[PDB]
Amino acid sequence: DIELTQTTSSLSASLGDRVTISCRASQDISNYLNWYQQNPDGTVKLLIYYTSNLHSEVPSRFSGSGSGTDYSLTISNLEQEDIATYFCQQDFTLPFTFGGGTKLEIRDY
Amino acid sequence: QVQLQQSGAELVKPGASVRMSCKASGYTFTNYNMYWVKQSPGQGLEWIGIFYPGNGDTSYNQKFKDKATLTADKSSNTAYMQLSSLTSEDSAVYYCARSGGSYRYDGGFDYWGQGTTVTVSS
Amino acid sequence: RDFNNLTKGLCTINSWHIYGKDNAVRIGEDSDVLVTREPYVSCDPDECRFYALSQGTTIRGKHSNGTIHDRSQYRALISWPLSSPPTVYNSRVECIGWSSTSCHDGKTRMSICISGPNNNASAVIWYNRRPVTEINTWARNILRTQESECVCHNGVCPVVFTDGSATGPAETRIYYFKEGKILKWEPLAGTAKHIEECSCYGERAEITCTCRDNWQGSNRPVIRIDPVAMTHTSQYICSPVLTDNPRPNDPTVGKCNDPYPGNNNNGVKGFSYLDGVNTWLGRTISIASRSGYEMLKVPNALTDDKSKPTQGQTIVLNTDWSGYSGSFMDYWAEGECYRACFYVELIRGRPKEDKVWWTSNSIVSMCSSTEFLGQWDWPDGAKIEYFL
Amino acid sequence: RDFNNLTKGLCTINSWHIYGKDNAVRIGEDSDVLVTREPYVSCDPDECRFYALSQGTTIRGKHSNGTIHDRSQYRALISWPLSSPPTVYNSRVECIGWSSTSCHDGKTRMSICISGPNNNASAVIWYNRRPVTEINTWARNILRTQESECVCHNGVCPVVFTDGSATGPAETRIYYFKEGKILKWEPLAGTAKHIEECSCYGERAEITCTCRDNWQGSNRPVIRIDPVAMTHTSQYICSPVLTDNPRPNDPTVGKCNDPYPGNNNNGVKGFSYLDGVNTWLGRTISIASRSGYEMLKVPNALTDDKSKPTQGQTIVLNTDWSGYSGSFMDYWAEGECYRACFYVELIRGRPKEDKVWWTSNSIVSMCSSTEFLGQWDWPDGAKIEYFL
Ligand SMILES: *[C@@H]1O[C@H](CO)[C@@H](O[C@@H]2O[C@H](CO)[C@@H](O[C@@H]3O[C@H](CO)[C@@H](O)[C@H](O[C@H]4O[C@H](CO)[C@@H](O)[C@H](O)[C@@H]4O[C@H]4O[C@H](CO)[C@@H](O)[C@H](O)[C@@H]4O[C@H]4O[C@H](CO)[C@@H](O)[C@H](O)[C@@H]4O)[C@@H]3O)[C@H](O)[C@H]2NC(C)=O)[C@H](O)[C@H]1NC(C)=O
Ligand SMILES: *[C@@H]1O[C@H](CO)[C@@H](O[C@@H]2O[C@H](CO)[C@@H](O[C@@H]3O[C@H](CO)[C@@H](O)[C@H](O[C@H]4O[C@H](CO)[C@@H](O)[C@H](O)[C@@H]4O[C@H]4O[C@H](CO)[C@@H](O)[C@H](O)[C@@H]4O[C@H]4O[C@H](CO)[C@@H](O)[C@H](O)[C@@H]4O)[C@@H]3O)[C@H](O)[C@H]2NC(C)=O)[C@H](O)[C@H]1NC(C)=O
Ligand SMILES: *[C@@H]1O[C@H](CO)[C@@H](O)[C@H](O)[C@H]1NC(C)=O
Ligand SMILES: *[C@@H]1O[C@H](CO)[C@@H](O)[C@H](O)[C@H]1NC(C)=O
Ligand SMILES: *[C@@H]1O[C@H](CO)[C@@H](O)[C@H](O)[C@H]1NC(C)=O
Ligand SMILES: *[C@@H]1O[C@H](CO)[C@@H](O)[C@H](O)[C@H]1NC(C)=O
Ligand SMILES: [Ca+2]
Ligand SMILES: [Ca+2]
Repeated sequence: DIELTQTTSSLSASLGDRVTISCRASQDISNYLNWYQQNPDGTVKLLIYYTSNLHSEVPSRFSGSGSGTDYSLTISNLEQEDIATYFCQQDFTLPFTFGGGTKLEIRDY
Repeated sequence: QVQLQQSGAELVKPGASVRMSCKASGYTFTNYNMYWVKQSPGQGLEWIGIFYPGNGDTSYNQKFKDKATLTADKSSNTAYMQLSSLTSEDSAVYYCARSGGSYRYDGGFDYWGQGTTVTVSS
Repeated sequence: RDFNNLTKGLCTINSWHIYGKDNAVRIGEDSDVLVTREPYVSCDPDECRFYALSQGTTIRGKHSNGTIHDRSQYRALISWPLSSPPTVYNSRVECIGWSSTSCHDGKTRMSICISGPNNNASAVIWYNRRPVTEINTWARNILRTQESECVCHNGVCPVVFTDGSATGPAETRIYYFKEGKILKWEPLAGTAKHIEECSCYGERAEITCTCRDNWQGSNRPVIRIDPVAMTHTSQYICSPVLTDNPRPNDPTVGKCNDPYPGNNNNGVKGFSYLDGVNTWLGRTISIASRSGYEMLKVPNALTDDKSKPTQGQTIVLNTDWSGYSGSFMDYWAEGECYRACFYVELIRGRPKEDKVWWTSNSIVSMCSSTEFLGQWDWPDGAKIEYFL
Repeated sequence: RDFNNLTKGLCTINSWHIYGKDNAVRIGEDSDVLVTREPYVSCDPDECRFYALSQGTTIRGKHSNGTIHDRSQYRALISWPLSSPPTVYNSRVECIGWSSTSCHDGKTRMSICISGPNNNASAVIWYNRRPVTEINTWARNILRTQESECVCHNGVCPVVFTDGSATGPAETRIYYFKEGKILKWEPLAGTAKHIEECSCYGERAEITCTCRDNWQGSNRPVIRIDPVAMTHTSQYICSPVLTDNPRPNDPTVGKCNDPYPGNNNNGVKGFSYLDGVNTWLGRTISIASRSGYEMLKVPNALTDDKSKPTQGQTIVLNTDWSGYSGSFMDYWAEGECYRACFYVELIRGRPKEDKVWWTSNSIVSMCSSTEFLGQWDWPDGAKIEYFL
């Protein structure tokens, strides 16, 4: 099936900045791509769906975009609660497939 | 409010079978697809299959058909997944999520359970 | 009587109204109703009837166990009167086989049934209730045909067959019959990759069939045959509103001469009425299984690769099981135009409902109206628990 | 054949004799008999048949449980030969729906069936066993029709519909068909307040229908239609011999253009033959429930508000269950006048007999004689205990 590739599995950043994580699909998936946030405690949450739609009660600093095979997620101004692993997933065709994830760490020093 | 609560951790020996649950609440159980996912070291997130309590329809990931069996109890609003002939390859964390698109296959997985861990070995 | 000629065009389709429904599985819980599958409807100058492939047992009989299989020496093409169930006592056997097609030419009727093992199958063509021609397998891999009615223009009735693998390339042929005798045949032409189970209708001296790509296409292959010149062509439907099953979710732009990716090597039989803005496609509601059924008005679906729905009508809800669907029209009705019609097979039993050991179906049929009528949903109606 | 014309008047009614009876519930205790309700009778130039609305199950089948409900996608109008029961194997489906009417015009027959949800129902008019016209709900509240036969005069067949509440005012319309095509329609005129389920007959170029007021009238509303000019009027029956059900006890003086008080918002379908002193009304024996059935000669019942019985005949005793009743005549019989006829539905099961979970009925039919024949009572005949 469609394979999703998340370039770079780690993103050391500093609170306040603007990070950008990407996902690339093996084929055209007509915008049928979503984003999830898995906390370090196990909790998983849907952020964006259908390339750029925000799920209810999701901090507006999260935004997504893309088309064809290339898509991205952007977090404007990092907060401490943004420390998690982010995954991309497709639902253009079955079976559903997820990306490798990207661990985001607010670098101490 | 939507809430999906799963069973506890399972410590099992090779060759056993296990059956875990996902208790739904805060929504009309019969109107949404219930998906199952597997998360493991060096493999990542994998979709297992789907069960729609509305009519009992199911579909599996070719990879997991033979390993898993989707079932549910419409009265108690509980969904189950049984994994058989356990091998250490099955040690992982298992989640149940809900179809954001209700009975359709789009809209993403909008609400997830906290996961149940199965640990297989002698 | 003379031979019928396709002199009229289609009527304007503003909505669909019920035509016929048999409630076969409800009634069969306590009656001598035959187990069937792969049904259709077809008219004569004097009456229209229901058709289907029997399984040689009644639903409640012990031999119903194992009826999921599709090919055996215990099947036959039967026809019963419109809206009654397929009964042991009221069905008329048209011929013996596990694949078929049938149609009237104004004078009399032609039926075709295929039987035999997968590598040695053969078709026998009946005209006027008598055997006239026989055809042997040319690719030695399940010779098979439409599973819905053919259409005739001035004695000439084209019919399409396929022989070869499902999951790959096969040899499809178009035969041109007249009084059950072969006038000619030609191999598939045009851009179509694979052709299975065609649903056909005719209007203004032209015949149009919507078929199934199985192997790859989630968007459907279309064939256009000229019964007078005895030629044809093929292409795909451009619209991004996919109509096969299983299939991927609807894209924003489709493909006109290539099948649609995402899903491949499986499908279901269907139909459409391609008439410019007067175009209607039918499809299941689920992308995974044969549940639900809806009609959608998608103007210029054939030639426009960005066409989307403009109006719709739900036939069977997503919770209810459906199956194959196809087309027919009563070419002998009074009027200035032809009224479009179709049927949907409502499958019950295995594989989706495994508490029982059989597989059968009922039929719901509808035709077009120039009015804008309110809708209802038409399910099978049987409670499976009653069969345990 | 030409179109039939109502050239004759009624014959003198001195008594009633049996015409037909099917014993459907007796035979159905051990046979493949369909569960039905809302029956009638109707003739063709060559034969008369029984008609009714099926419930899509046999009496002895598990799906019979819950058949008290009246509207579903599992009903259809069926017709079987005169006096046989409504069998899975011998019934002919006329159309799909939960409300209907039907009639022959000398050349061929017109049938009408209504289906759909309460707020989006629609009627499809079949002429010569083919769909011809469709009509959508105009008041979005259960479109519904006669539930007994229509009548035609030289190709023109009037039919009355109602859409709107039962317990209150609705929009009733009278459509004038010819070859299944609408010539015109007009809203109800005259003094009638509410009109439901009309029972009609014709004589001397005029059609007369006795209907049901439900909402209020315990005395019945009457409509008179002129098929040549395409106009009508309405009024009430003056006689103090009330004929609806439930209803208050008989008063000494009635009301001619106002319904009768006492009871309101419920009723049952019925009929009468209004012909001067040759007038006969039919009614149930109980004022509370649908038990018993009797015919009464009440001279000038239409115009005389103090008219009382002059002769009578009991059809079903007070202990036996009855139901709807209506009129028909064989307009193609040999003779100098038309012989009046009618039928009575004998309901068995829920709600009155709750030891069973179904609801069905049989039919008893009689026609007039110029003789003075002795009477008998005609009940259903089934022993409910046998179904437990
Ligand atoms: C009384 O009577 C009349 C009936 O004749 C009633 O009026 C009708 O009401 C209909 C229902 O509202 C209305 O139909 C709709 O028409 C619109 C356009 O006008 C059309 O878009 C609708 O079809 C879409 O929506 C349905 C779901 O509701 C889908 O099942 C359907 O497939 C269409 O959407 C899908 O495909 C589109 C194109 O790709 C996508 O844009 C869309 O996202 C959606 O995609 C998802 O679902 C697909 C399958 O499940 C899947 O393949 C895909 O991948 C995605 O997952 C619908 O036809 C009639 O037009 C209207 N008729 C008239 C004359 O007005 C009336 O309401 C009744 N009255 C009362 C009082 O009850
Ligand atoms: C052999 O054959 C012939 C059959 O063709 C037999 O001869 C016939 O015998 C009949 C029975 O005796 C006879 O019928 C009667 O005719 C009279 C007038 O001539 C008529 O009054 C009778 O009808 C009233 O009586 C019955 C009860 O017996 C009622 O059910 C009926 O409704 C009539 O009464 C009710 O309404 C009246 C008007 O309002 C009221 O005055 C009266 O009080 C009564 O009201 C109560 O009951 C109503 C319903 O239950 C209720 O609504 C109301 O509120 C009150 O509560 C009856 O028709 C035939 O006329 C006669 N035929 C001939 C040709 O002679 C013969 O006997 C048989 N032979 C043998 C040897 O057995
Ligand atoms: C069809 O056309 C031919 C000439 O093309 C004519 O002989 C035939 O009668 C036509 N069919 C009918 C029903 O008239
Ligand atoms: C149906 O036939 C199969 C194969 O012989 C058998 O396993 C099964 O038990 C049968 N089921 C019933 C209900 O008889
Ligand atoms: C009915 O009357 C018309 C003229 O009013 C006539 O043509 C027709 O033939 C009559 N019906 C019959 C059965 O004769
Ligand atoms: C009939 O169906 C109703 C509703 O499901 C149920 O309560 C009742 O027990 C059934 N009766 C019988 C005799 O099966
Ligand atoms: Ca396919
Ligand atoms: Ca009343």
